[PDB]
Amino acid sequence: CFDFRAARRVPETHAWPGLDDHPVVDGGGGGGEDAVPVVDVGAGDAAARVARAAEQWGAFLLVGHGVPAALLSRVEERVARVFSLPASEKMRAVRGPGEPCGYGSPPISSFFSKLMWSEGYTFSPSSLRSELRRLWPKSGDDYLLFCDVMEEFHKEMRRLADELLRLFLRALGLTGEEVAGVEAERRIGERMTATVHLNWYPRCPEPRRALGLIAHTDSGFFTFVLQSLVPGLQLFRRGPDRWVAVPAVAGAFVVNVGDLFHILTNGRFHSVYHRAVVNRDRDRVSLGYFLGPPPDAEVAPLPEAVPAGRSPAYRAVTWPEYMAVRKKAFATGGSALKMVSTD
Ligand SMILES: C=C1C[C@]23C[C@H]1CC[C@H]2[C@@]12CCC[C@@](C)(C(=O)O1)[C@H]2[C@@H]3C(=O)O
Ligand SMILES: O=C(O)CCC(=O)C(=O)O
Repeated sequence: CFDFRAARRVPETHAWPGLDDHPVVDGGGGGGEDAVPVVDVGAGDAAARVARAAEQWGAFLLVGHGVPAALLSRVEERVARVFSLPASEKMRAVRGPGEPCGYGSPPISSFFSKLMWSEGYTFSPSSLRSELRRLWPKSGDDYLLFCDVMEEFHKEMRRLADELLRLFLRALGLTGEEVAGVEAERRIGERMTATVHLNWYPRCPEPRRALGLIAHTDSGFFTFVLQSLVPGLQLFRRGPDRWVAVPAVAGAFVVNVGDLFHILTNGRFHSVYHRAVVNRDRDRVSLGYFLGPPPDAEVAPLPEAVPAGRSPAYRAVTWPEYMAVRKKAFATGGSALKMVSTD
């Protein structure tokens, strides 16, 4: 389709009016009130740092996670490789209307009239080998290397995801022994599912006009973002309204808290609104690794998160139910969280 590589300007179909409505501030370590929080997952005070970041930002940089740097670099190379394929091959794996996986813009794109300056690809790690055969129907080197790197990455990330979930629950102020009780009763970590979305943001000749990824919250529990060392992720903060530019830090993931975790925590942990901007000089690739419940599980505020005497702030919803609420929210200009809230 549209050739991002050849465009010498951004055409009106790809031009967004609002983009500088709010100021952008630096979120590096010298950024003050707006330095993005960093959490070292192996530090003894990780739970406390996760608490503060989840409450005040809904996001944090994550270091010390143990995922080998050599593996992360191979992941980024494979991801770049998918998007350097010819258009004709990519379209062989197109994600058709309403389909969950394949090559194409993510589902938020269909709700907006202007088009994003990026490409995407969604797959589920649990059926990676079969899904990726749509892209490489005769298998071969690129296919086998891609599946090998993504399989190993999924094994490391699913473990990290279980470690982070335990930290998030501790960060509600529960002891390790109480968290074990929650996990034993609800099996949240045992049951959560992972989905991957790959993003390619090509260089853009008029960055003030184009938008890499439409501003949104993630719908699920929480997401790990792995990105090339080119900046572009921005996190919205209020009072006053502003975008915080997340720094590109070697060996960090960014964790974003999503809507269903806002529900799970009775509103305690913020679901972060975020977007990705393009840039003039460098392409960059990112991968989101999205955690959420299985399709049959109801998500409602945890009793341990609801203060004593108080009522739950949100109704119970399954993820498929909540996706329908999101779709309605996108069309009507509303907020899916408000729509399932008890007020
Ligand atoms: C598991 C997921 C999570 C999805 C839906 C599905 C696959 C792709 C994910 C994203 C990725 C990009 C933006 C978002 C808002 C989108 O449009 O697609 C995300 C969405 C969500 O957070 O709900
Ligand atoms: O590309 C980024 O840094 C944003 C990733 C993200 O927001 C997503 O893919 O949902």
